[PDB]
Amino acid sequence: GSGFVAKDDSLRTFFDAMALQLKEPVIVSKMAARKKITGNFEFHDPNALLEKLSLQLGLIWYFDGQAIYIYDASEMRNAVVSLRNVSLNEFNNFLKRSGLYNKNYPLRGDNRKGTFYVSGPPVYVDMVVNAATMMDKQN
Amino acid sequence: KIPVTGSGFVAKDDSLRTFFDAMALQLKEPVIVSKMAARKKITGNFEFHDPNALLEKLSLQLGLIWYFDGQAIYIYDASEMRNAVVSLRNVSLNEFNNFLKRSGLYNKNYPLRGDNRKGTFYVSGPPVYVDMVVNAATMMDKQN
Amino acid sequence: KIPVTGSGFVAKDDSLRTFFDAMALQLKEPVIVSKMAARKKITGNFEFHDPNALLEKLSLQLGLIWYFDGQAIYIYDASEMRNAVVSLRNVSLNEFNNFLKRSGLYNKNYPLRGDNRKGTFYVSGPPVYVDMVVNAATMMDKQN
Amino acid sequence: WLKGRSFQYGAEGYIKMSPGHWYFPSPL
Amino acid sequence: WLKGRSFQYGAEGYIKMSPGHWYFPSPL
Amino acid sequence: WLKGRSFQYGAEGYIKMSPGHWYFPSP
Amino acid sequence: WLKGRSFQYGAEGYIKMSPGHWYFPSPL
Amino acid sequence: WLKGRSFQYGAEGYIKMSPGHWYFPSPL
Amino acid sequence: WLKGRSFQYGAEGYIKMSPGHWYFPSP
Amino acid sequence: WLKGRSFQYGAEGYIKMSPGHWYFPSP
Amino acid sequence: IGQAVNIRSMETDIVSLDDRLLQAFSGSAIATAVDKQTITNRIEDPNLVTDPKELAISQEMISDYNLYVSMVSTLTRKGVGAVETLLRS
Amino acid sequence: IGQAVNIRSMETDIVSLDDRLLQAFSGSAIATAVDKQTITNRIEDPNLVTDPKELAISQEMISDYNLYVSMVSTLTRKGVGAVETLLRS
Amino acid sequence: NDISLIALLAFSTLLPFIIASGTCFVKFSIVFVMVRNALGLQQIPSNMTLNGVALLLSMFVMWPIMHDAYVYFEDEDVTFNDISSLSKHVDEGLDGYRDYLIKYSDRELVQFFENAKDEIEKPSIFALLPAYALSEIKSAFKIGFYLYLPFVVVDLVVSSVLLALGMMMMSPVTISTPIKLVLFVALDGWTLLSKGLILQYMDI
Amino acid sequence: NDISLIALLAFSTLLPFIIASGTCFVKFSIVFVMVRNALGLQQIPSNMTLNGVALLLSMFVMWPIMHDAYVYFEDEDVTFNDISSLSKHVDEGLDGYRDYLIKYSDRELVQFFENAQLKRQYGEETETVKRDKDEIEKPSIFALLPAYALSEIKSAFKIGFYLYLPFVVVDLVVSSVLLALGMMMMSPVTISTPIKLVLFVALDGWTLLSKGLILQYMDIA
Repeated sequence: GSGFVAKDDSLRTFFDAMALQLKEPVIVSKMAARKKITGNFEFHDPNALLEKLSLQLGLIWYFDGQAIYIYDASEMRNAVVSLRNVSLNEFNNFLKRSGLYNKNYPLRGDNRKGTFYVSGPPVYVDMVVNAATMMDKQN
Repeated sequence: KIPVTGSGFVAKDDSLRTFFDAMALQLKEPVIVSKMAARKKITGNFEFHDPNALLEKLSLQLGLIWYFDGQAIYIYDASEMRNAVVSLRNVSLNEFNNFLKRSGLYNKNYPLRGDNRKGTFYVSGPPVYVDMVVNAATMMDKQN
Repeated sequence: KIPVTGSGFVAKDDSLRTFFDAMALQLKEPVIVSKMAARKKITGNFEFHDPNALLEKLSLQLGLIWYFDGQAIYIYDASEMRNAVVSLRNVSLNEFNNFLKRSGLYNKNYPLRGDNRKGTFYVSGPPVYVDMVVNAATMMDKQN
Repeated sequence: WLKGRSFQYGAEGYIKMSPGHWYFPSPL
Repeated sequence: WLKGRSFQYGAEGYIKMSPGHWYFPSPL
Repeated sequence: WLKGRSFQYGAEGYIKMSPGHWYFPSP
Repeated sequence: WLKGRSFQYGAEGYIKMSPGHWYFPSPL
Repeated sequence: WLKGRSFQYGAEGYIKMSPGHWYFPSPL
Repeated sequence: WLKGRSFQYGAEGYIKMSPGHWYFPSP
Repeated sequence: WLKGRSFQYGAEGYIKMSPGHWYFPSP
Repeated sequence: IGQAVNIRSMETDIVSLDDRLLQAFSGSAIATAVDKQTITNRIEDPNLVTDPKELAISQEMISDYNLYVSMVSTLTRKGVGAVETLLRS
Repeated sequence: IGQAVNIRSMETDIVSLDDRLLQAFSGSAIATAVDKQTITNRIEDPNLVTDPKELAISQEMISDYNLYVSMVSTLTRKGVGAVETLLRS
Repeated sequence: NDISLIALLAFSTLLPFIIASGTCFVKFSIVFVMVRNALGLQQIPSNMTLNGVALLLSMFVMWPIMHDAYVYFEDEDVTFNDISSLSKHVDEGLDGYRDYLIKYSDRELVQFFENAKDEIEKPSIFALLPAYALSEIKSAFKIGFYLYLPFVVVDLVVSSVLLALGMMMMSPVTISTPIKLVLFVALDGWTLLSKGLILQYMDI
Repeated sequence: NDISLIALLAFSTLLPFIIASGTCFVKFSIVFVMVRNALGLQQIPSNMTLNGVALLLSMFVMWPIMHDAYVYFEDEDVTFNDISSLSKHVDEGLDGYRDYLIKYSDRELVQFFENAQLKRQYGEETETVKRDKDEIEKPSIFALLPAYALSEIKSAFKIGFYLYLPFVVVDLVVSSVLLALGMMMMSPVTISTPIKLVLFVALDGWTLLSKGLILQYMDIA
C-alpha cells in the first residue's frame, strides 16, 4: 500500500506528496506553511483525510476545478455587496451552472433582493465580488 | 504510550489559540481568535461533548465575546466591543429584522434596540457583527 | 567510453533545467522553465519512452504546471498560478470557445468556467495561458 | 499538590476521573 | 494552600496563576 | 514524551510537540 | 534505514533529500 | 546502499534493469 | 571520466561535464 | 495594621492601605 | 450604481517587519492604479463628459487623486529626512 | 509622412562597467536629441500646429520630454550626492 | 507607477546609509585605516583617498547584485490584478540581496532577531542587516589583529638592540618607522591584501 | 478637520528630535561610542555606520509601541462632538507612550521636576508632592523626558564602565612588563593594541552585548 512518512516536514512538502493521490495540484499559502507535522499517514481516502486534518490543524481550503487552494484560519475575510437589477437566485444559478458553488460557504441573504453577505477563502471572495459587480454593468 | 482511555484534551499552559482549534472539530467550523484575546492562557483537563454550552460558560468565566456567522466562530475579548447608532431613511426595523431572520445572521444574544417601526435604532457587539449590520442597513437605503 | 547497455538519462543532482532539456529531444518542441521552478533538484535513472505521459506524472509528484501552445512547452511551479475573471460585451461564451478550438489553444485540462450564454466567465491557469485568454477575449469586443 | 485524585472540567462542572497510571505534573 | 493566589471557590473553581492565566483543578 | 507537552487523547489523539508541531502516533 | 529522510513508500517511491531535492531509487 | 540491484523509472513505474558492470554512486 | 557527471546514453549519447558543457564522443 | 493608614469603622469597615488600594476584612 | 465593501481587516502578530511594509506598498500602488484608469475612462467616454450630473462627480475624483498622492509624498520626505538628520551627524 | 521602424536591438558585450556606461549615455543622448528635433519639425511645419487632433499629441511629446530629462537629472544628482557623503564619512 | 516613483527616489536618497551599513565597504574601509595605524602614521595618506579606493573595490563585487534588479524590474509583468501577487513579485526581486546576506551573517543571531528551515521561506530583510554589519565588524577586527602582528616585532627588536647598548634614553619611533615601511614594501603587501580581500567574496 | 492635517504635519516635522530625545536610541549610541573609545580606536569604525546599527536595534524595539498609534489614530471616529472628550481622546492615545516613559525612567528624578515646575507655576506656597502619588496620579509629558534622558545617560554610563574594566587591566600589566625591563622610553599603547583587540574578538562582545540590550527591554519565548 501507499503512504507517506513525514519527519518534521513543513506542511508544504506534506500536501505536495498528496498531489498525486488527489488528482489536482495543491497551492498552500505563505502564512500556512509555518506549521509542521510528523507521523505515518496512509492515503487511501484523501477527501475524507483532508477535511479531518483541516479541522484539527486549523485551515481552510477551496477547490475550484483546477487546483486546491489551502489557507489557514486567520486569513478568512468577508464582505457585503448590493446588486441593483439582478437577484440572488439567478446568481446562484450562475454558480451552480458554472461549478463554483461551494456548500460549505454559501451566500447569506434574502432570496430575491439586492443585498447579501459573503464569507470564505480569499480566492473565493475576490471571484464572487468581481463576478457580481460585473453583471450589473452588463445589465 | 498514551494515558487513560476516556476522551479529553490536556492543556499544559496553552495560549487560547492552540486551545480553541482543538475544539474546532467538535464545533464543525473553524475558530478565529483575535490578537487581544490570544494573550491569555489556560491549563487543565477539559472534555468536549457539547461545545456550544462549554464556550458559553468559558466566555463568561474568562471574559470574552463570540459570534457564529454560519461558517466560522469569531472570538474577541470584551475590550473590543464597539457600538453605533444608525438612522434608516427609507426602510423600517421590522423589515430589516425579517432580512436578518431570513438570512440567518440574526443573533439573540445581541439584538437590535429601537422602536419597532421607525428609522433609528442601536446596535452593539463584536466588530464583525457591527460592521455587518451598519453596512447592510446603509446599503438597503440606497436601494430604496 | 560510456558503458550502460540501455537507453535513458542518468541525472546526478540536476537542476530541472538541464533535466528537461534532455527530454526536449523526445518531445519535439523546446521546453521553457521559469526561474522559481528551476531551484528544485532531481537525481536518478530515468527513461523517456513516452514523454507526454511521463510529464503528467512528474508534474503531479513534484508539484508543477505546464502548457503546450503549439511551439513550446512552458513549465512553472504550482505557486505561480494566476487567476482572473473577465466580462464580455457582445460575444458569447459559445462563440469565444470556438475560437480556441479552431485555433488550437483549447486546453481541456484548464477549461473556461461560466454560463453558456453570458458575458462573464472564470479562467485560471498558467500565466502564459492567462495573459493570452484575457487579451484575446478583450480584443474581440473592440472589433465588434 | 492533589494527593491522588484528579478531575476534568467540561460543560457541566467537574467529573471524577477513574484512578489511572498517569498523573498531571502540577505547576505552583 | 494556594499561597499567594486569588481563586473563585465553590463547586466551579479556578486558580489565577497570573493576572492572565487560569488553571482549572478540583473545585476549590 | 508528554512531560511538558499538551496533547489530546481518545479516538483522534495527537501530541503537540510545539505550538506549531503535531505528532500523530501510529497505533 | 533512510536515516532521517522523509519518503513516500509503495510501488512509486521517492526520497526527499532536502525540501527541494528528489531522489528516485528502487520502490521503498 | 542498494546491494546489487538497480532500476530505472519512467512513465509506468519501475523497470528491473539488466545486470551489468556499471553501478550508481549513491548519495545518502 | 564520469564520476559526478550526468550523461545520456543510447543512440544519441553525450556527457554533460558541467551544467553548461557538452561532450559529444566520437563513435 | 492601622498605624499610618486611613480607615472607615462601623458597619461597613474598610482600610485604605494606599491611595489606590482597599482592604475589606471579614468579621 | 454598484458598490461593495469588505469589513474585517486582516490582523495578526508578525514579528517579521518587511512584509507589512510590502502589503502597505502594494495596497497603495494598486489603489492609485485603479483610479487613474477610472478617471481616464470617465474622461474618454464621451457620454459621461456631457452630463452635468456626472460632471459634478468628475471634478471630485480628480481632487481625491490629487490630495492623496501629494500626502504620501510629503510624509515620506519628512520620513527619509528624519533618518537623515540622525545618521549624517 | 510615410514611416519606418527598425526591429533589431543589437547586443555587444561590455568589457567593464565603463564599457556599460558608454552605451547607456550614447543611447540616451540620441533619444533626447531626436525628440527635440521632432518637436521642432512639428512646430516649424505650420500645418501641423493648426489642427486640433495633433495638438494633444505634441502636448504628450512635450510632457514626456520634460519628465524624462528631469527624472534622469534628479537621479544622477542623488547618485553623486550619495558618493559625496561616503567620501566625507 | 506614481507610487513606484516614490520608492525609486527613496532608494536613492537612502543609498549612502545602506552602502554605509549593508555591504563589504565597512570591512574595506576599516582595514585600510588600521594598516595606517599599524605603520604608525596619522594623516597619511588621508581619510578621503582611502575611502575612494575602498569604494571602488567594494563596487566591483557588489555591482552584479545591483545589476540584476534592473533587468528583473524592467520586465512587462509589473501589472498584476492582485495586491498580494505584486507583494510576492517584489519579494521575488530582493532574493539577490537575501542570498548575499545569509552567506555572511550568523544563523543563530538572525534566529534571535527572528524571534523578536530557511529553504521554504527566507528570513526578513530587517532581521539580518544589523547581524551582517555586526558580523563584518567582528571579522574585520579579527583580520585586523593579524596584519597588526608582524610590525610589533620590528617595534620590539630595535628597542632591544638600543637597550642592549647603554642608550636607554632614546626614542625608538624615529628609527622603527623607517624599518616599519620597508617591511611593507618589500612584501609589497598593498597589492596582495587587496587581492585576497577580493578573493574572499569573488572567486577567480 | 482640516487643521488635524496641520497637527499631523507639524508633528511630522519635529519627528527626529523626538528620536533624538524620547526613545532608547540614546542608550545604544552612547555605549557604542564607549566601546570605540575603550579600544583606543579614534576614527574607526566610522561612526556614521555606528549610528545606523544603533538606530536599527532601537527601531526594532520601538516598532510595537509606535504601531498602535497608527491603528488608533486612523480611526474614522476621531472627530467627537465635545471639546473635552476630543482633548480626552489624545490623552488616551498618548497613554501607551507615556507609561513606557514611566516604566524606564527614574522615580525621584521624575519626582523632582514636578516640585520644580510648580513653584515656578504658582509660587513657593505650593506644598511638595511625595512618592505616594505613584499609585493614582500621572505626571505631564513634558516633565518626564528630561528625567528620562538623564536616567538613560546614567544607565548607559553604568554599562560603559563595566566593559571599560577588562581593557585597563591589560593596559596596566603591559606598562609594568615594559618597566620590568629598562624600556622606559617606549610607547606602550602600540604593544597594547593587538592584545586589546584579541580580548574583544575572542570574547565576541558584539554578539552577546547586542542580545543583552534587547533582553533589557523585551523577552524571548
